[PDB]
Amino acid sequence: SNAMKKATMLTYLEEQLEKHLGDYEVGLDWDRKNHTIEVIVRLYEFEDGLLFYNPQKSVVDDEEYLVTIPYEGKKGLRKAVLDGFIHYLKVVLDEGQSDLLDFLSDETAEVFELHWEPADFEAMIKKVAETEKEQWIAYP
Amino acid sequence: SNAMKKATMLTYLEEQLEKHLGDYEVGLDWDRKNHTIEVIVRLYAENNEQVAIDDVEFIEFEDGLLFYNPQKSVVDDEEYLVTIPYEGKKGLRKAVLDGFIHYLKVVLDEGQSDLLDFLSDETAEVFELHWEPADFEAMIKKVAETEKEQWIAYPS
Ligand SMILES: [Zn+2]
Repeated sequence: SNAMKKATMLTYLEEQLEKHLGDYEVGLDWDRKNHTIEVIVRLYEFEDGLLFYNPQKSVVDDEEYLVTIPYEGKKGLRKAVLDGFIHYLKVVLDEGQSDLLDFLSDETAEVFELHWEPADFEAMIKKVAETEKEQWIAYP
Repeated sequence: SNAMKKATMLTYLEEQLEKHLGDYEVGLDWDRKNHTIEVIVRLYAENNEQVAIDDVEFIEFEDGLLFYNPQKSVVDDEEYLVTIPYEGKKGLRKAVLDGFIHYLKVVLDEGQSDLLDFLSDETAEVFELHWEPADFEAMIKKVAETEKEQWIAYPS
């Protein structure tokens, strides 16, 4: 009934993360002091983060995360990218699980990590940016 | 034959560095793989009171300022003094490259001052270099009113 929001990358991610990936312990951390938004994710235990930063104010060590992604401060990011993200993400998680199991039984396996290919991800941004015109989700 | 080329960040920096900061110990590292250009910087000072510092007669302080492609480079912001993003091939507006040069000089001037003060002011706890974005921005603004926008691309 009474549902009305301000459309930020935050709320948008929220919604899209429950409407496309509600099966997972995918969480969100907003470090507003360091203008960053982490997508804490847990697979069942394995935990990695994905980061959104403003290169003009955020401090970051790319290595602590699977991906780092810059947004344009105030403007935020393109919907056609936040989409390509939440989709390519499922790709990486679903593909992540089928290989996470192959780590518990395949004694031939050595280390388990997640694979985020930028190339395939860029392709995802195209895949989605082919349905709607420019839309920009702002940052809080 | 001979060709003529519009400046790129690497050449432009190298050029400006020698032109405006010859008196200082400044180097460049082009990490081609990581799509990154680092400006290395060294201050020296004579140690008299044989003041006891951590880790290590003539002290040396080194630091670095990094240019990176946010779409390409992998970077630990915390390894450098500043971490300046550029726009893939587009590069950076000249005014930014220029504001950088002129602010960097300020930073090293004040740096060398603070260093000498470090070794003689028994009250000084720590010495480092200070990069105030607001002062950087102001430098850029100050140049951006001198001349007309012009971009300086990234090497190929
Ligand atoms: Zn960074």
